[PDB]
Amino acid sequence: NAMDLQLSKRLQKVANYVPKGARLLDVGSDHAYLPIFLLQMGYCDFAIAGEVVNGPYQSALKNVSEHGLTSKIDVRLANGLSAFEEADNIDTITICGMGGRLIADILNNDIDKLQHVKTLVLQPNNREDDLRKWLAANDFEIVAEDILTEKRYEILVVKHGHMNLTAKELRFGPFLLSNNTTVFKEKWQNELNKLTFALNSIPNSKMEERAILEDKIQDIKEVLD
Ligand SMILES: [Zn+2]
Repeated sequence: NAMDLQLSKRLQKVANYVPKGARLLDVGSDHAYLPIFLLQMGYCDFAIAGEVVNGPYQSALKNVSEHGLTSKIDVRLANGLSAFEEADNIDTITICGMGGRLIADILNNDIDKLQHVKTLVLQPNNREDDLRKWLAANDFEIVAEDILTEKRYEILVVKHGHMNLTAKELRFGPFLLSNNTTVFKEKWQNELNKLTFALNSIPNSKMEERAILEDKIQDIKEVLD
């Protein structure tokens, strides 16, 4: 079908983790692409594209309409998780293309609303460790992770569950550590390089800034060794 869309790798790898038949909220949906993909293929039952300001809201609305999916995809202008209600019967939430602190904040601000959500697929752009820390502290459990190239992007798949993570697992990812893929090694090899430039750029007097860097460097050296 000519209106079928092909997702970016990043968004495709998120879509691959959305359960069949899901009723999905995509928070700050990227032009509603991901909900359109999932609905046009019949892989989900229903979706909401949640947008925070008028431009993106209008974009998603137009796209859903053009793709002939207005009956199956709601587009809403609402702050974070306010984009859904009990009556919507959402079981899955995706949040992509934002920093890990921001994702954790959106989740924390509306934590009560997650009570009936079964699965989250989260694609942080950075500060992944801060998102992992928030998940661990709030009775969420990571059940799968992926790292992909396109930049490298991490995807975390989450369900309710009590999880304890080590500092290493928080920083590197319990599943990313275990899978230990080439992409993973390349990401951390690159961080090592940057941190090594950073540490040599800072004066010896700045003991605290240097210590922070030394701590990161050693962690990485351990993982890579
Ligand atoms: Zn607990």
